[PDB]
Amino acid sequence: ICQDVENLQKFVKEQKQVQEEISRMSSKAMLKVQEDIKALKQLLSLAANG
Amino acid sequence: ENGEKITSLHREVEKVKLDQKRLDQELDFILSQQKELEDLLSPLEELVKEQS
Repeated sequence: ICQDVENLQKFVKEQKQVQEEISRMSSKAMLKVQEDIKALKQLLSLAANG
Repeated sequence: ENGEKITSLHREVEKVKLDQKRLDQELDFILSQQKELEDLLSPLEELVKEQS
């Protein structure tokens, strides 16, 4: 049994690491995009009006 | 949501390039009307120093 808790907390925690891992990983790259396509669309309107 | 815009961006972009091409080669040709209609206003410099 107390082999036991040595492992389970270990597999659980191993998992929290991945949770951290995702947490480390987070977006600005994404936020960037809408701004750009919103911007490119506008230049296209230029060229078109030109 | 952004991808879609991207789409009608692609769209309407290559129809802008259908545009310009066209207007491009157009300008050649309005341009060529200007080299011909010119050589030959004269060679209309014969026909008019002859009359002279």
